[PDB]
Formats: sequence, C-alpha cells, structure tokens
Amino acid sequence: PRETWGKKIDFLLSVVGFAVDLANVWRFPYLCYKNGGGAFLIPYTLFLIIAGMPLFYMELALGQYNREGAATVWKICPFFKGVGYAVILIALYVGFYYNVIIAWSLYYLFSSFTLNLPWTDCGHTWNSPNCTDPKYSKYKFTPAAEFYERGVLHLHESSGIHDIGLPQWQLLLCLMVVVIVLYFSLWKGVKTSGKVVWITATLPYFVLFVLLVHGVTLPGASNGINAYLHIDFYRLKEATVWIDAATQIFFSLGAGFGVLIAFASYNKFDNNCYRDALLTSSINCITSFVSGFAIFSILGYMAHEHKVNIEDVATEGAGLVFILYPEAISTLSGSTFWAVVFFVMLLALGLDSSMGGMEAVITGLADDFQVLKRHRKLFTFGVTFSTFLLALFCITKGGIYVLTLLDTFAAGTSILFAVLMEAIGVSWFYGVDRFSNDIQQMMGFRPGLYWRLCWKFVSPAFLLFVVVVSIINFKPLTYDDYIFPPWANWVGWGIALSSMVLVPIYVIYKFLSTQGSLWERLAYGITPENEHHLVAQRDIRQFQLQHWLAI
Amino acid sequence: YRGLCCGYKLCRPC
Ligand SMILES: [Cl-]
Ligand code: NA
Ligand code: NA
Repeated sequence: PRETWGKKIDFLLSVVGFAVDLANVWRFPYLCYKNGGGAFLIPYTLFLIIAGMPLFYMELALGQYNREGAATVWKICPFFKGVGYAVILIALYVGFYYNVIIAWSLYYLFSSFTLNLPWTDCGHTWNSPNCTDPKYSKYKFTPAAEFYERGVLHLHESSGIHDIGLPQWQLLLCLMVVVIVLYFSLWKGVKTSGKVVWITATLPYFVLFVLLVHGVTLPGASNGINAYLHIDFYRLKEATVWIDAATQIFFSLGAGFGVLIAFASYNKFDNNCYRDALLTSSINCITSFVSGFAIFSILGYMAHEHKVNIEDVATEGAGLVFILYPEAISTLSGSTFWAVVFFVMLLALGLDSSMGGMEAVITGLADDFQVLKRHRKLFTFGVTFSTFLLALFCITKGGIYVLTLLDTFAAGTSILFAVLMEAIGVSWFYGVDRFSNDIQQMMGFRPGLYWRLCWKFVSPAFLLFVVVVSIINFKPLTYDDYIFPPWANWVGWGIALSSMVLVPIYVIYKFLSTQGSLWERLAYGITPENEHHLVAQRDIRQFQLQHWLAI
Repeated sequence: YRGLCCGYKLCRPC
C-alpha cells in the first residue's frame, strides 16, 4: 500500500516550508525598493494571478489524481517521460551547493555563543593589516567584511577557479552536521518528515514578529520604512521592471520543480486541493511583503548611525545577511541574544527547502524502480552520501567560484525549459478537457472557464516569454572584480545542456524500441498507458482536429 | 534591475 499524511495540517506545513526560504528575505525587499517601491506590487500581483496560481493549482491536482512522482507521472503521455528525468537531475544539482549555504549559517550560530562577537574588532589572526574600525556596501576593510571573506570563506588564499585547493576542515565539520540532520529526518518517509516541519516551518515567523516589534523602535527606522513603500508610477514605463517581477514569481513559488507533485501524491483522493492552491500561494507572497518592514527598519537605523543616505546602505543576499546584519546587531544592547535568534531563523528557513528538494528525488526514483521502494533506509543513505561527497568542491578555498558557476547554470534556462514542456503536454497533448473531468471526479465541481483558459494559452505563453528573455540577457561569468576564464563558460553550458538534452533523447528511444508500423509507433507514444487497447481499433483522439480546438 | 545579474539564489555584478 501507499502511505498517507498523518494529519491534514502536516501537508500544509510541508508546502509552506518548502516555498518560504532565504529568497523571500534577502532578495525581494531589495527588488521592490529599487524598481518602483509601492508600484512594483502591480506587475508582481498580476503575474501571480495569471501565472503563479494556475501552475500551482495544476501541479497539486496532478499528483493527487495519479498518485505518482515526477518521473513516472507521464503514463498519460509516454513520450514526455524525458521531462521527468530532467527535473530529477536538476533537483540533484541544487543539492550539491545549497547545503553549503546552510553550513555558513551554522558556522555563524556556533560563533555567537560568547560575550565578544568575532566580527567586532580588527585584532584577530584573519585580519589584514589595513583593517579599519567602523558607498558603505563596497568597503572591504571593515571587521564584518574581513570575517566573511577571510575568516569563513578563506578566499584570500585562492587565485581563481584554476586553483581551488583543499577543503577547509572547519567548514567540513559543519557540513557533516547538516547532512546527518537531513538523513534522520527523511529515512522513514512522511510519518517522520511531517513532524519536523512543525518546528522549522513556524520558528521563523516567531522570530520575525519579535524582530519587527523591536525594529520600529530604533532611531532612523521610519526613514527606511518610508523609502521602502514609496510610490513611483513612472517606473512602469520600462520593460526591465516587468521582467523583474516575472522571474521573481516563477523562482520564488517553485511550481514545476517536482516537489509539489510528490507531496500531493500522499494526499487523500477526495481532498480539496483547489483550496490548498490559493491558500499556500498567498502565504508565500504575503510573507515577502511583511519581511521588508523588518529589514528596512535596520537599514534606516544603519544609515542614521553612519550619517549617510539610505541609498548607500542597501544591499542584497550574502552581503546584507552575513556582512551587514552582524554589524548592526553588535550595537543592540545585549548583542548576544539577537545574534543567536537571527541565525536560528536562517537555519529554519533553509532546512525545509533542502528536505523538499531531496524528497523529489527519492519519491521520483523509488516510483520508477520497485527495488528502491523496498529499501528506503539504504536508498536514503545513497542520496545524502553522494550529496556530501560532491559538495566538497564548494567548501574549498576557492569554493565561491565553483558555487557561482553551479548557481547560474543548474537552474535558469534548463528549469524554465522543462516546465514549458510539461505544461504543453498536459494542456494540449493530454487534453485540458480530460484534465477537468479528473478534477470533477475527486471534488465534484468543474474548474471553470478562467482556469481552463490560463492553463492552455496564458501559462505556456508566459513561460515562453521568460525562456527567450533569459537567453538574450546572458553575460559571461564574473565574481566581484574577477573575470572567469573563457573555458569556464563552456563547462557551464555543458551542465545546463545535460538536463535539456534528456527530453529529445527519450523520444528517440521510445520510438526506436516499440514495434509496429510507422503510424503505429506514433500512436502508442501519445495514448495513455491504460488506454492502449483502442490503438489497434483505429480510433485515436489526438488524430482528429476536434481535439486540438478545445478551449 | 540593470547592472545586476541574479540567478536562483544569488546575485552578482555583471
Ligand atoms: Cl518572493
Ligand atoms: Na524553507
Ligand atoms: Na519563496
């Protein structure tokens, strides 16, 4: 038999935990402030209505009706099974470098258990002789900036991607703890994974409330809030503002990454997933908007402290969280209670997203091979051990150069291409009319005209607009003032093409393996596996023009 | 934004 969620609340907290991560904190408020302030919410809320929710609703109903993972859900259109293998490999690529970012948060949490924070003075063994006591965002000779690039990263001992060196033993030990925690929270299925999210999915909300209450009291906090929610309606006349909201919506919801389809496969058949699609989509977007109030309270406080403008302090991820917040924290009364709670919140943010991505591989692959389904504990050991071994490249002395390469090419054009092909198969080849008949089979109500129009015309067109734009607006690899060698770009494109080439390859294998006439091998690959008996009866739905004209 | 290239989880000055 197939296991199910112990309680309904377990499923809701798993989806919310995977959807909310560091991207909702260290990226979104900066984009809103830079683009249009309060006018950036118009294209942001528009793409959620027409593209964010239709894809979220589509994926949740796909797993519940079929009760299969990402790879093997394509029994409805056997020619598209290569798309499932593309999202599984992409989910493996992200794990090779996302657990390193979590290791940084654990390294900062272990250094906060003292009465003298390491990032306050310029008298340690990791300090350059030019360290100076405190565009403030570009200065690299401050105590907080010298503890990140010379105390944790050890970047000053590397000359580029041509010579990275041996892994750091301090960072290696922190990576070991993360993988062990990940294994024991995933080795028993969803009976154990459904209880871990009771703490990790709710802890950041508790800390964010306390940080917000104290944040608005600090001097200069009002200036940061006022500049955060300004209105500039003339910024909507530029095409870059609309593209910025289009990429943020697709990458912050995580719809089509193979995680939501696995979660919904353990749901009950009669569960109402139309309600779940709207509720969990809105919590993710509301969390991003609320988090900007707490962040810009600190930014306004920092600008008042240094007697500079708010435009000289604003930063983005990995420069605001690890270089900027520790500097402001070191002056807030206790300065130790605040340090502990801040880095505890980061751990709770990232742990849920790593669990969700790894389950998309175990559930997807165990549903393809039956032998793997019978050994869950041993198979979970293989996935985590491979992640730990292949993540040793990102904890070396030149580890940020490798992490930058993987971040650009593992996702992006490859993941945008796979989701575009998945929507085409379900909406057009499988049939929108058939899809709505399956939803009415479980819930008892047909979706409607608005939802059917967004699945067949609007969502495929929105995805195609982001795929083309991503290719056109591509630049060679760089990091700060370091320019990557030309060969490093060819290796980057090889990683991206590895997932994409899988889709055409499976079509050739499926065609060349099945027997029959030329027009017979084509019919088997487009007919659902449970409706193969009518192929020989010379009545194929997809071979009539009436099928393709459905709206 | 212009002059800042963002990928999935991190942004770099391009
Ligand atoms: Cl977001
Ligand atoms: Na998360
Ligand atoms: Na998110």
